Amino acid sequence: GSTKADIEQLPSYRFNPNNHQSEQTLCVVCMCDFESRQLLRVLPCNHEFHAKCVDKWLKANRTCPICRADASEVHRDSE
Ligand SMILES: [Zn+2]
Ligand SMILES: [Zn+2]
Repeated sequence: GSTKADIEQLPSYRFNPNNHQSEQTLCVVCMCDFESRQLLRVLPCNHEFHAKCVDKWLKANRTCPICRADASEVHRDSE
C-alpha cells in the first residue's frame, strides 16, 4: 500500500477505458497494460503508472521513469 499519508501522496485515479483522456495505455515500469479499476498515480510531469510500480521506483530514484523529471516536492521554506 501507500507509504505516505493520503494528503502527501501523488494524485491517483482508477483507470477506466471508457473515459481515459491520456495518451498512455501501458505501465512502463512493469511493462503491463493499464486495466479497468487499477489505481494509477500521476507525476507532476503528467506521466502515469500503476501506483505500486511507481511508488517503489520513486523511493529508489526520485525521477519519473519516462522523462526523468524529479517528482519531489517543491517546498516553500527550503530550496
Ligand atoms: Zn506497473
Ligand atoms: Zn515524466
